[PDB]
Amino acid sequence: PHRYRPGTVALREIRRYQKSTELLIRKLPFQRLVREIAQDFKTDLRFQSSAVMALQEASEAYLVALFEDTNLCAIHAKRVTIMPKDIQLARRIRGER
Amino acid sequence: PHRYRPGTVALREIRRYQKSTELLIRKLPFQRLVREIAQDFKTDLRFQSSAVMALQEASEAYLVALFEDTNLCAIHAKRVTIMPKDIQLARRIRGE
Amino acid sequence: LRDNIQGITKPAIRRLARRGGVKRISGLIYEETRGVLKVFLENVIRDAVTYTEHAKRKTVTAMDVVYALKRQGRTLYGFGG
Amino acid sequence: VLRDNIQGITKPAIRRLARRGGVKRISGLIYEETRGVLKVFLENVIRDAVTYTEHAKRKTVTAMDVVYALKRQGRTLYGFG
Amino acid sequence: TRKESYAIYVYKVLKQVHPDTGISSKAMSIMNSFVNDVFERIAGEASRLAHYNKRSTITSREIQTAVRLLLPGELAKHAVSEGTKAVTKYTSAK
Amino acid sequence: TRKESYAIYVYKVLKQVHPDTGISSKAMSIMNSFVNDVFERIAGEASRLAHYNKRSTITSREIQTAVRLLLPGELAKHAVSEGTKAVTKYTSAK
Amino acid sequence: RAKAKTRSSRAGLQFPVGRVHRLLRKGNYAERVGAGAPVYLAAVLEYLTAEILELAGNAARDNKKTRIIPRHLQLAVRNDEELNKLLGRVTIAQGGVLPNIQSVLLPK
Amino acid sequence: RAKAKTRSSRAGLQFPVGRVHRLLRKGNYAERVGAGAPVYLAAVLEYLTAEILELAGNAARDNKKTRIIPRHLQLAVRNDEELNKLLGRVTIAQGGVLPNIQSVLLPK
Amino acid sequence: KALQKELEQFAKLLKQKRITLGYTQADVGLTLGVLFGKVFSQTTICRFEALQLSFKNMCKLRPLLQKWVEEADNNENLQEIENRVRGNLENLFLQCPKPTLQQISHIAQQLGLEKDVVRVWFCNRRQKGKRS
DNA sequence: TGCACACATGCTAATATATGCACACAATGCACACAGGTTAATATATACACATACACACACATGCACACACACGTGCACACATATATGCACATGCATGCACACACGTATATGCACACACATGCACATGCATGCGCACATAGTCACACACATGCACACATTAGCATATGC
DNA sequence: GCATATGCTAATGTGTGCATGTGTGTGACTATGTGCGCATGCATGTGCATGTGTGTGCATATACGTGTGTGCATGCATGTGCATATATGTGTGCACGTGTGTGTGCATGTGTGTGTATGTGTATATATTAACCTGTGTGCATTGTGTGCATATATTAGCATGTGTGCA
Repeated sequence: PHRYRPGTVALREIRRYQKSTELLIRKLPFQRLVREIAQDFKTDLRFQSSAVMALQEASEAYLVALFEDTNLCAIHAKRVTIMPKDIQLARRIRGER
Repeated sequence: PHRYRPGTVALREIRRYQKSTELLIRKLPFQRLVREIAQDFKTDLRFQSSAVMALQEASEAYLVALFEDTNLCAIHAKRVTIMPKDIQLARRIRGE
Repeated sequence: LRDNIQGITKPAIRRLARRGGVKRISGLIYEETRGVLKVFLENVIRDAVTYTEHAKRKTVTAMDVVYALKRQGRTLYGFGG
Repeated sequence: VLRDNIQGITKPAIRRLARRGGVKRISGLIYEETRGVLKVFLENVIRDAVTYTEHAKRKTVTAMDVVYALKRQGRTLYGFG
Repeated sequence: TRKESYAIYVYKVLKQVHPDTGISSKAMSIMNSFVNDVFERIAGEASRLAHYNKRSTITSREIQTAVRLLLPGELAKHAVSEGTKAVTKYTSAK
Repeated sequence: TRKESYAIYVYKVLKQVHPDTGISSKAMSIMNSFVNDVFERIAGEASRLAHYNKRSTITSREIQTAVRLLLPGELAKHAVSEGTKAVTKYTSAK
Repeated sequence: RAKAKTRSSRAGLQFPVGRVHRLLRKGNYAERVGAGAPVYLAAVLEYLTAEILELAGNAARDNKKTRIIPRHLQLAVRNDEELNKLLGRVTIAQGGVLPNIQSVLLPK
Repeated sequence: RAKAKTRSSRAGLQFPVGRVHRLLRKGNYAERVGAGAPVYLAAVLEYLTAEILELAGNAARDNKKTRIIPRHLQLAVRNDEELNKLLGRVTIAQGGVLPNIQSVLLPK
Repeated sequence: KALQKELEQFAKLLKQKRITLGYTQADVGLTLGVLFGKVFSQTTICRFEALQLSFKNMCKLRPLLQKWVEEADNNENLQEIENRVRGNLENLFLQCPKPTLQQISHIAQQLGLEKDVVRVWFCNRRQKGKRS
């Protein structure tokens, strides 16, 4: 059976997901996450449908930008796989700590 | 003759300069640099003495904070020596 | 609504990393990413809810999120502000 | 004023700044890179400070002009007014 | 009620630079967001400029200085020309 | 002329927390910058809050919400308690 | 009265001078607003809008599209060095990112 | 009439309530300023001043110093988790840095 | 050319130094082994002093002996301190001149000889039978 | 364990910086009087949450193996520490232009109030560019096969040690 | 009996050929792209209408030009001595290469939870209307605040001691 070598289809996904603009997190689980977090601030909180979409758009943009910075840290360390210390370094330099 | 190992005097200088607060760049050379840069925007500019002092305080604070970020990048690469690519990565992540 | 952070699945985190240009991902990234997103959401939602209280409303609007994001230096376009 | 005053930021001065930043070992190419970074930082601050000075129809750059320029760049400085 | 936006003015500008190109509603919202954002930045900087100089009125001079402070190199130079040209043309016709 | 600063008020606050501790002129300037910076941050946030809600008045409610948005968690809680206590005492006395 | 001429037409602008003047007055920026301040500000806003729309229209034309979508605005802003600086801390909804793969990650 | 007493004494504050009201009115923040707003703002400013000054006075005492200097203000802010967050983008002149050496750089 | 006579003169002087130093040829081989690691047998030293070895071998052992005579003069105390198998293998020939390794292992186990020894002996058997 | 180097410590004079004081004055408070922003109560339309249903694409788990990361070792030249000559920054004064700030008269310009049109937003179709899906060309993967370059091994030549023959 | 000379043959070595391994240059396989055909819903153009920008005087105050005096920034000249630059030696950290285990990617099969549509009841955000309380505005009395000076404290600069760490 045909098998692509490791990293070959990973590069295909990079090209695919950098061409498109759709949200990459499933909408319903993210909506449940937003409501769960807002419970610690209020009870009986309702959300506009566009409010959750705005939160998801900002959340995915923030995470994608973080992964771009995380990737540079991994490459700086002469690696190709991102690790939690790469994320920790990027947030520390960014001041998100 | 007595000779300290490489990095022993460097560690003492780190403790010495992290304890004090004085400006680490000479004042007169920094003032000349400020005036030369400012001449590209206006001719025959004057500076208050505290205006140059404010510039030097911010410039040294900016550079010290950049070196702190640069040092983390060097350590991340399992090094102890900062390199230009360490500065470039820190400024890239900061958004500069 | 209990333990919804696991709704951010491994394939979802991998897709976000692919858009970020990441080629290889360690197995410990997924739990680290969930904690990062959890912290980010708390900061925005806390400010967005604070805007909701001041308006004496019980519904979080898109403008409340937009104002909360703007306050944190994360201006978002396309939702009325 | 003069010309080529970036060399006035000497290697020992750059070393002292690195020591305050906790840097133990410094490569020889750091000093040229540091001078370029400082010049870029000073060009941005001084350009805005002169813009504040020009608007006030003054010929003297004041501490407040530098403070406003630094605040404009997200680098607010205390201790000069 | 009526919700004012810049959509009809953005559409007029779009027909000037691209007469055959349309714009989506989501893209129009982003353009409306961009205009409000830039307006608030310039007006905020101009407001501070009047306060720093102990002035109580915002004039085209304050707007010009705010534009130079907020816009990058070539954008500021061209924006200042458009603002100056419009002001010159405006006062020529009262 | 007369230059206005918070130096005399910062000094009175210092004499309560630390009756036998002085302050240098450079440190007093920093404290003056800190008070002005926090004032501008809170007043700016309160001003935006009134505009968002179609209001023309800055009230203590706008100030209280601005404090919660700008100050970190436990700092905001004590600041809100201090502000509420002062407004209650101010109203009870006048 | 004479025929009512809009200030935008007098200044040769498409953006509303009168609305910008009112927004400045009620925006709590200063107690007075000059006559030329809204004209200058409206012209600057019109110029910046034209810069983005022209670049976004070119991006839409490249992708064989007749309608500008958020993706084209994102491509226009991020591929322009000066626009990218102005909007460096701004997220565009449904804009995506720029295609960029580090050369070290490419196969050799 | 009656003997005039300041609103700061009415609110039990040391920061100038009357001056904060004038700074709010002339600061171009809103058309009107409520009576309670300057009182609330002055109390918050006084509390934040007291928090920093009491921490800075502790740092001065730790250094056998009777006068607070910019170093003591910097030490108080950076050693306090919340105050460091509030002044994260703030540079204190002549404040220095916190003594901090990475353990990897320490001798083996 | 004259390398022949130069070797001969060196060898005569070498014999004189060996006789003067009170070292036997076996002792010379032992000294060469403990000072270089390549211990040589006394037959090689005999064929050297009598000039029997080949020219290439002559030149090859010139330097070691030069070094030994130039070094040992300083201090001496520390420096001092079967036919039936043949017949069976011949019987194994005359029927299969070049056996396989599979048979070689059996032959080695049968006569108790090492595999390498039997292989080299087989090769030299072939060699001397192909001489004629 | 002992030596040499660096930072610290109780110690005394010296000074410049902070502290306290007295005075004018400008801003705060006090007292009205007005008015409009805000509140509150009501009604109304909105759109959010809740449930229900379906189909299906994605998520989850597994098995497999590839290659990446991490440890290890090597060597080298780069950078640290040091010494020495020296350039020059720091401090200190002295003089002078000169720009900045105050003060003031005052016209220009902006807010104010009001009538009134018209430009803008909501609502209404409407048609058209985008999305959806089928087939087909097409760039790319890689895997597979072939060709080339390179070690043991062995074809024959050299080499060197054994058993026994001589000899001192 | 030990130490030399012989005959003789294991053993290697020169030289080499095959055989094996690695690298490079393409059939099958897969996936992205490109038209082609078609329905959808979403953008666009067309009218009501109403709220807002405009035209118009009108009064008012901010800003501006003029002049003023003073701080102050610039330039110069002098002096010590601290820091800088240069060169020398060398330790050690960086980078390179090697190898190995295992973690991660790829692919497969399965089911389940997401996405879409549907509908409904309910909470609620919104808008209208009346009124009233709060903030502004104005003027006057005046007390607190900042300026300018005395005053004396803490801070800073030396000099012997007192550890305290590094380093061989």
